[PDB]
Amino acid sequence: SNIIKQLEQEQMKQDVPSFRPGDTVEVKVWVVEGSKKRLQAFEGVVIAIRNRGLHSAFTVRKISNGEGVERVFQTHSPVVDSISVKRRGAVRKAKLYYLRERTGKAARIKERLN
Amino acid sequence: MGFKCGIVGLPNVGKSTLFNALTKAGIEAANFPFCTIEPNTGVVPMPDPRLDQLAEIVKPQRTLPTTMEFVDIAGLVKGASKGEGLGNQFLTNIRETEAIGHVVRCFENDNIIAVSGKVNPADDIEVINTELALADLDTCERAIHRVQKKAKGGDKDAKAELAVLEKCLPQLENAGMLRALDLSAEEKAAIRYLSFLTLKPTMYIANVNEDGFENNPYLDQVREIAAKEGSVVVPVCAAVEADIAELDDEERDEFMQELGLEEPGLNRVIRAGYKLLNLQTYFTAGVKEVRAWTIPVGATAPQAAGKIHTDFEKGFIRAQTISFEDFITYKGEQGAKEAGKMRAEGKDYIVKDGDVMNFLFNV
Amino acid sequence: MIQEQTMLNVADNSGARRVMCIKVLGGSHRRYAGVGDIIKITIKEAIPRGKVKKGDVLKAVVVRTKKGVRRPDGSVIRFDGNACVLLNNNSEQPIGTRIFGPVTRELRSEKFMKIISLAPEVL
RNA sequence: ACCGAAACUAAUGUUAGCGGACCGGAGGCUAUGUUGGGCGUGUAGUGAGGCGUAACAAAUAGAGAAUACCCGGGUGAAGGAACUAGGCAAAAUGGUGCCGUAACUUCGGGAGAAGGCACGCUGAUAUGUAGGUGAGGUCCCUCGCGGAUGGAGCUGAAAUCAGUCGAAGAUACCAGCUGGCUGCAAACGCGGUAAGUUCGUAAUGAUGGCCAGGCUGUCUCCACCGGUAUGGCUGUUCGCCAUUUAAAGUCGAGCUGGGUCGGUCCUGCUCCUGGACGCAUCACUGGUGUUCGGGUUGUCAUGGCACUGCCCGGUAGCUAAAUGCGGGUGUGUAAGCGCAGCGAUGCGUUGAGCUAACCGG
Ligand SMILES: [Mg+2]
Ligand SMILES: [Mg+2]
Ligand SMILES: [Mg+2]
Ligand SMILES: [Mg+2]
Ligand SMILES: [Mg+2]
Ligand SMILES: [Mg+2]
Ligand SMILES: [Mg+2]
Ligand SMILES: [Mg+2]
Ligand SMILES: [Mg+2]
Ligand SMILES: [Mg+2]
Ligand SMILES: [Mg+2]
Ligand SMILES: [Mg+2]
Ligand SMILES: [Mg+2]
Ligand SMILES: [Mg+2]
Ligand SMILES: [Mg+2]
Ligand SMILES: [Mg+2]
Ligand SMILES: [Mg+2]
Ligand SMILES: [Mg+2]
Ligand SMILES: [Mg+2]
Ligand SMILES: [Mg+2]
Ligand SMILES: [Mg+2]
Ligand SMILES: [Mg+2]
Ligand SMILES: [Mg+2]
Ligand SMILES: [Mg+2]
Ligand SMILES: [Mg+2]
Ligand SMILES: [Mg+2]
Ligand SMILES: [Mg+2]
Ligand SMILES: [Mg+2]
Ligand SMILES: [Mg+2]
Ligand SMILES: [Mg+2]
Repeated sequence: SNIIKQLEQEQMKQDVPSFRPGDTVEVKVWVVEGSKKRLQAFEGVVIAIRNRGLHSAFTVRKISNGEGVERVFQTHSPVVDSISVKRRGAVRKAKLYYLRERTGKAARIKERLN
Repeated sequence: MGFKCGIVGLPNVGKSTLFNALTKAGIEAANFPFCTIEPNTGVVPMPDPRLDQLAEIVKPQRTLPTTMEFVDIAGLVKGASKGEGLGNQFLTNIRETEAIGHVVRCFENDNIIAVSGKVNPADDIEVINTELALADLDTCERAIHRVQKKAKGGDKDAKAELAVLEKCLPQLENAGMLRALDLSAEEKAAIRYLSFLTLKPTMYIANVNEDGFENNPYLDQVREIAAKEGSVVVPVCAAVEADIAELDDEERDEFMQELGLEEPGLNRVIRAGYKLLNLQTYFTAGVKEVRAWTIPVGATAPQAAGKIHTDFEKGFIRAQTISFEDFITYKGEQGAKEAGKMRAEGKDYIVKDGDVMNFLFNV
Repeated sequence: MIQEQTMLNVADNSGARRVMCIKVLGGSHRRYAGVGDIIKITIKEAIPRGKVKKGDVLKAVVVRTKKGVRRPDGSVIRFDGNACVLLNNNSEQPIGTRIFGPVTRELRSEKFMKIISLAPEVL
């Protein structure tokens, strides 16, 4: 609907960078402790992107402290301070869920050199 | 060989004065056999109440305390871990040691100026750990390159090695420490020979003001990180340790009584390095000399005796090993024999710390 | 989203290697336990010389779940496996002295600030 | 003897499994296929066949007469047997080669024990190799349906190295679950669990009991196409036990069929916000999504078929575990052309092409 489109559009972030599944990205999020508020960095491979305007989300998977962690960020939420693509990956799927079965060597993603 | 903990850290943090006063704690090698002092090889002795408490009864002619060994890891630039000559030298100097002591400046001083200008233990710690982590990343990547082709050959041992290495790799890629992983004992066994740098235990040598031993935000952050990584800490003051190095016995006693210190923090660094590596010391009683002998924890009586002399190992038959409590409370060897608290220890029993022992061999 | 019979890995050095949830505490017919919930566990695997034995019954706090936790903005954080930190059955304090792997901010209550302080990374 | 084509279980009222063993198995020869272009004689071995009156293979892929092509199913978050009398059913395993294989043993076995690795395609070795077949020509000859040589041509593994594509190479269909303890029966010889009502003998068993790994919609709890426990044991009600809780107060023309070895049916907690339940919803997180896109195996003619063939994603809708009380989306760079490469293939055009139920007209 035009009404909901306008309501969502006036909320969408304007500076969302272009990234693709397989890209390694670093997502700077806001952590609020007590009253202070600081940046926490979540760097990992983008394994899934949901594109729905204001409801766009993307999944970032990392291996933190020997344990696989997937975080699903809401692209336009204020808690996500920034997104920076640290490496462009060359994959062919839109959703890289198969990396959930991969370990180390088999988990390398070729660098999209272009 | 000595059980060695390399002292690493960023420049302008107070490490220089620290290991200078540590070397000043070292004894002149003119009386100790086989003790050769390289300028950075710091062999330091044990202030041990137990040995003098033994000597109060056994009354030996001389005393031979055991000593530990230290490496000053000097010369450092950012980005050294990319294979630069100084970076390779730093990494090699760390590699040959057995533990890491990381020094952290925890005292505000505008006359001691750093490259950051801002006093922050967290980011300095992170910088040096990232350096070692990139070094271990290079080593580990070489390791999987070597081992994956073998494990594809059906070698189960190389398979397990591969599993441990693959679990280690993303930590190093994430610039993370292998000591932050839950690695079982056999995984440690599998990757012991690769000598992973981040894997060795570390002691956080926190250089602080004399009055700043508590209520210190820098100490707070150092304690927080050491708790997270399961590493131990030791707060020291460069000025206080330097003075202790610069003072003789009675004036040193006066200075330590002035500051309210029950015993100096150099002793704390000694104990931290000693107990960090899971090693202990026993005592041999004699009229000539009562000597404290350093072994790894769990080394047998034959193995400890071979550490003395190989005939004491190969020919070993039995030892009369006495617990230190029963040795002291009965006032010496003869009281021990009168109480029957001896142990006719064979070859399989594991040596306990501080046990008064007599060694019997046959060669 | 842990229930009875769920097998969790252990996120501390207490010696337990795998535990099993035998009860979800804190409510009649309560189905599940998410991160920050106390469960009653038995120990299915332990290292031979650990602080706890195979077959002991004690408590645990779930710190990582595959199902994950939601954040107020709608984010979700999911882990590859379910993990718990063993707790003294009475004091409900951690039995280990180190924590392995990341945890989440839902533990940051006065109950579990020890775990937060020992955790390698709080998400 | 073993595996496997040509009445043990469950569901329905045959189907899927099981035991023994759109259909299209409904040496020499030949049928026949693939690719290329009666009489006479009396042969290999009385006697096929041949000859007279092209080669090869040999009784699409595949070992094959299997298989595929010429309520009944699919998927499922987290968990993973908590279901239940009982893992019933389902899920799972599943091929070949190589390595490796325990107790015990009647020395055969156990055993395919278990467990591990590799697998596609392309190129090279080698313009098709080893091997098989074998023309011409040459020579011999008791001279023929002969012998030797010779290798043309045809067929042709298997392996190594290198490259290369996918998420996945035994890609589909097809195709062992495995292990431990024990009763009985073949001949033969003489503690475990948090909690547990459950004469020997290798092999064998649709045999009884128990345990474990894997696996799972069996279940929590199903989805899509006023309140008033959970479990272990047992047929149990009960009971004990484990652990919770505020509390565990004092019906088979609905199902099952275990009993009668086998046997027709509202409030907690914290400090000085939760549990359970109910309603609504789909914005978020997800499931489904046989109507969208893609990958891929076999085959037949990009499409059909193979469970949607197998899969990977996924729109709307529905939904709970979720949360209140022209464009967009999805897939993922179409086709064609061009370039590189010997080729598989890669790259450019190109985030292309296509895009359901959506949104705006
Ligand atoms: Mg037979
Ligand atoms: Mg019958
Ligand atoms: Mg019926
Ligand atoms: Mg049948
Ligand atoms: Mg049979
Ligand atoms: Mg058969
Ligand atoms: Mg023919
Ligand atoms: Mg057929
Ligand atoms: Mg199914
Ligand atoms: Mg499921
Ligand atoms: Mg699942
Ligand atoms: Mg499981
Ligand atoms: Mg049961
Ligand atoms: Mg039940
Ligand atoms: Mg069955
Ligand atoms: Mg099945
Ligand atoms: Mg019986
Ligand atoms: Mg029989
Ligand atoms: Mg059971
Ligand atoms: Mg009993
Ligand atoms: Mg039910
Ligand atoms: Mg009955
Ligand atoms: Mg009926
Ligand atoms: Mg919607
Ligand atoms: Mg989805
Ligand atoms: Mg689907
Ligand atoms: Mg057809
Ligand atoms: Mg069809
Ligand atoms: Mg057909
Ligand atoms: Mg296409």
